[PDB]
Amino acid sequence: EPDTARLDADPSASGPVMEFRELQKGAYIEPTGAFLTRARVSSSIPYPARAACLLVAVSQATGLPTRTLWAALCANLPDSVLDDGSLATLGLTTDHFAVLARIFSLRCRFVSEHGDVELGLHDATSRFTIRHTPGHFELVADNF
Amino acid sequence: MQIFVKTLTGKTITLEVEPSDTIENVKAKIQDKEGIPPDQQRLIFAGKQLEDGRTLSDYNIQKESTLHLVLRLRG
Repeated sequence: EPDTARLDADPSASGPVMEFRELQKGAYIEPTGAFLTRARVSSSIPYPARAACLLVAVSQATGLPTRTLWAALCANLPDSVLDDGSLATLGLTTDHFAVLARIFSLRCRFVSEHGDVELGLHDATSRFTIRHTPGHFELVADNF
Repeated sequence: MQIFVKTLTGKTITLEVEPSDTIENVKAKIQDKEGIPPDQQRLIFAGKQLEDGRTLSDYNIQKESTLHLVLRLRG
C-alpha cells in the first residue's frame, strides 16, 4: 500500500487515511474523488507556476484565478498529495482537479491519448473539456 | 481464475489472475490488452481504491468479481 504509507508518513496530515470522496462528501460524479488522502490549516507550498498548466486550463474555462485554485488545494490536501516529490517535474493530477471540482462546482471531460474520463460534480455550475497529452493539460472546446 | 475489469465506457475486460497476483500485476495484464500504462491506471473494487503492492486476496477479491478501471492523468 504505497499510497497509504506515503500519507501515513506525511507530518502535515491528521486522522485516518480515507478517500477524499468520504472526507468531503458531495454530489460527485462516479468515480470522482475516489483517491486515498488524509485531512490536514493551510499548506505553505508556493504556487507552482512552471507546472500549473492544469490550473491555467481550469482558470481559463472558469475565470477563477490560478492562485485562487492553488489556495483551495493548499487548504484541503496534505503536503504529500500536493507534492509527492514530482510536483515541479510532473505537475498536477486529475485527483487535484477532483478537489477543485468539489470546492468550486466543476465538471470536466478529459480527452487523453489513452481515452476519456469525466470528473466533477453532477449539477456543476461550470462545464468544460480539457485535453491531455503526455505531460500537458490544455483547455479545448470539446475535442474528439 | 477469471476476474472482470469494467471501464468508464462500460466495456468489460476479462483477465486471468491468481489470488496472489498483486494489483501491479493486474495493471500489467490490463496494459497487455488495453495499452494503458500502469501510471494512468486506477483500479477500484467495491468503492475502495486498490494499491499496487497488495494482492487480490488481500482485498478478498474473489473469482469472477468486477474491478473498475479509471484513467488518472498528470501533466
